[PDB]
Amino acid sequence: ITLEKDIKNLKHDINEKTQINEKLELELSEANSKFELSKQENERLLVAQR
Amino acid sequence: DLQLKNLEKLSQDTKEESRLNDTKLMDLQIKYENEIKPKIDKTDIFIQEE
Repeated sequence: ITLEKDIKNLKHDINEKTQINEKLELELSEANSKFELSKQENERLLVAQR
Repeated sequence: DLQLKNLEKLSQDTKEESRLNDTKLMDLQIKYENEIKPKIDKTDIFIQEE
């Protein structure tokens, strides 16, 4: 029963870390999109200046 | 963190190139307005009065 409780708690930890990893992957995709948008916007501004 | 550092370097290079382009344009317009334009004025005065 103690080992089953440990398995349940470690599965809860697995779920918590999986939520953390999902947030990290969403933030990584968001960072890719933000990098693309920001560098293209800066490219537009700098090119207009050029 | 790689993407965040890329965004940070993007912002740094963006502001650097923006100030560089701005400085280029105002300095060259100043060359036109305070060197080339006075030369226009002097040439016109020399042609008309003399």
